[PDB]
Amino acid sequence: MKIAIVGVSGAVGQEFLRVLSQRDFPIDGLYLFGSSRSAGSVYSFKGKEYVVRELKDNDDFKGIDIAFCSAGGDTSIAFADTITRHGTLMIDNSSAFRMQEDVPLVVPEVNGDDALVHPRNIISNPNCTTIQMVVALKPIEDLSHIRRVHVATYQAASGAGALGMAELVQQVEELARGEKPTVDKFAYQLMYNLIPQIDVFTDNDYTKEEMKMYRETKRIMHSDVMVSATCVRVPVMRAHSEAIWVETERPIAPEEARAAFAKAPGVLLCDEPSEKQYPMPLFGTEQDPVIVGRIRQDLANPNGLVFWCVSDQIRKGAALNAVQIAEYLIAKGHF
Amino acid sequence: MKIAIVGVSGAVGQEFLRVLSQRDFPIDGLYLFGSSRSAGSVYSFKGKEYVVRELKDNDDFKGIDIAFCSAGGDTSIAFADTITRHGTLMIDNSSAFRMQEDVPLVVPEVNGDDALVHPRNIISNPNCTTIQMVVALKPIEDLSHIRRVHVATYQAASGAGALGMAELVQQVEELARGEKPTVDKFAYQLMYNLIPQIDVFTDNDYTKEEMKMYRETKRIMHSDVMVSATCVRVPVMRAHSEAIWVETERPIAPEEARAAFAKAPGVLLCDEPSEKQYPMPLFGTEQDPVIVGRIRQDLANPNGLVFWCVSDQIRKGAALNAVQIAEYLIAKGHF
Ligand SMILES: Nc1ncnc2c1ncn2[C@@H]1O[C@H](COP(=O)(O)O)[C@@H](O)[C@H]1OP(=O)(O)O
Ligand SMILES: Nc1ncnc2c1ncn2[C@@H]1O[C@H](COP(=O)(O)O)[C@@H](O)[C@H]1OP(=O)(O)O
Repeated sequence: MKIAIVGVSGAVGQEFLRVLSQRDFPIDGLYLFGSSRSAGSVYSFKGKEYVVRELKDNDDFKGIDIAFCSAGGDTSIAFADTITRHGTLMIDNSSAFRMQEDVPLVVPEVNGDDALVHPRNIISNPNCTTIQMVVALKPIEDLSHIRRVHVATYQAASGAGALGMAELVQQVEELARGEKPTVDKFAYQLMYNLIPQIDVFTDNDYTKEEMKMYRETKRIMHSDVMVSATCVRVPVMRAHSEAIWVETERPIAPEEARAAFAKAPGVLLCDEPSEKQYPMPLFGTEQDPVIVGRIRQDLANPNGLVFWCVSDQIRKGAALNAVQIAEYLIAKGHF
Repeated sequence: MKIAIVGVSGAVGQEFLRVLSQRDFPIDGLYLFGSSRSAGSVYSFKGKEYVVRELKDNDDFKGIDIAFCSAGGDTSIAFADTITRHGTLMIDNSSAFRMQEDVPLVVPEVNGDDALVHPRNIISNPNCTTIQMVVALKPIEDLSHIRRVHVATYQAASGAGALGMAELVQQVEELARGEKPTVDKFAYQLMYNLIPQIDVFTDNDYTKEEMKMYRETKRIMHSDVMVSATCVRVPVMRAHSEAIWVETERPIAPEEARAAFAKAPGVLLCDEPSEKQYPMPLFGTEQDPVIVGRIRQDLANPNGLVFWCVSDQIRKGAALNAVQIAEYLIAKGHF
């Protein structure tokens, strides 16, 4: 396979290089692309060094089998025709195509078969917090149809890219040094704070991030489920956490949910109250699973189940999910 | 009015001194009590110095009108008869008496009249996170009965006392200097993390903090309301935040809720999405109101309302509520 990474400079682009090597993805040639800013930069991959080329509207994607894109929705909209011009499959981490009926929105553990039909030769990687949630919801859905979800998120600085991570760490330095915290990538100081706004507001006063959890979940799960989210930025480095209440059509006891989670692909059950075993972002960082715990009956609804889950936003919330889409297609002989 | 503070050395006892001064509570005599550890300690109040006495099983409370107590559950059990022996009204910030049906459990904005009837001469100050929630719930309850609540909390380090706040701050420094973080007053590192456990677990796998939000809310609101909480410790100094979903018997639209919050005692409405105005713990610190915003319709339930609120745990969550109970009684002629 000949593989492209479009947008290699940033956090997700760098994770693509790590994941593709950790998972021994079958590569016979690698092509790195960026803006004029990263053109000419050098990266090493599996012993060879590669030079980034500026993404231009040309024929650079002739002969490339898959392009993993982590360059922003503006780039993906502007250059989709270029990337797919010679039959390359574009697996896009951006939000650009997530609502297009002719472009599949795929989490392999949930709806991997949707990946097999791509009229535009584009497949969309879903929103990070949505991937996390539906990996956990799928084994529950298979026990009883999920009608409603309430979710409060606790989203890491990494959701705002590397610059968001850098702002947080510097604020830590300025606070231990009695200095002035610097505020720019976030709307307010993040250290010692919580910002209940992620992305811009929409006309129903939910944010775009909250509406993604509503709209993307329906597509992925092929479901009429209704998700109402409150998305909050928190002073955590790069794993996202979610407090989830699910309402199903019949009651699911914690023991049944536990059994389902323990067998569910992509899930790690971590739920031992008496040993203080529960998912935490500090320990879910740089791990593959969606980590699930604090499972209990919903005191407010006999048909409700409550739990808590954590996932690494750069891995399963982005690069890992995209690589798993490609792996799923390979296993189906798509190439 | 002769006033006692029982447990003056700690964060809550110090806040009693601050609030009582700030609000010009009418005081003719001040009597400070602690363990043998703080006996002999000197505190300044309104330009005079007071010397702490060890709390003993004696007649020290003869002549004292109200005793504000924050000395631990066991201390309140051990010494309630001493404190009330001569008719003193004991307003207790501990958990000890919160479930005793002959001890009122009071948030003045909600059920202030319950404070008028105290056959054991004890009134219990509720749990911090519960006070915050019911101040916001009451204006909604008055429009339509609340059947169910889902609440995710984002609880500050000060919930574990001054030493909890101390650990968070020191960790900030250690992480700044690249040292191993001191982990002691929390179960895991709190900086850059979230700990989805507040207080010990109970038999149904909710923690005692989550079960306080379940049980105390029923008592305060005289209601069959069922509250299901996930309580999470976060690296914030001393204000608590809550993401709340409320289900009522009829639909309450966001603008109806906003109008109710705008006139609700103890509430500050802070909700302008187009101006990025919403409650945040960094800005709710050392303030009196329960700050409410992010009000919107529940996409998962036509009879649901969603919002976000913030309050200072030492002020409205503890000492301010207790002083306000005393103020309520005084306004009703109780003394
Ligand atoms: N016009 C463009 N063409 C290709 N890649 C782009 C373009 N604009 C931005 N990118 C890339 O998108 C990524 C965005 O980073 P993040 O998503 O972490 O915020 C970077 O790798 C950036 O590369 P570059 O360094 O060349 O600007
Ligand atoms: N046996 C006791 N009698 C009176 N006050 C007590 C007793 N044990 C603890 N306290 C007080 O409980 C308060 C609250 O504890 P904290 O806020 O530190 O969690 C402290 O002021 C402490 O006072 P002391 O300093 O004398 O020990």
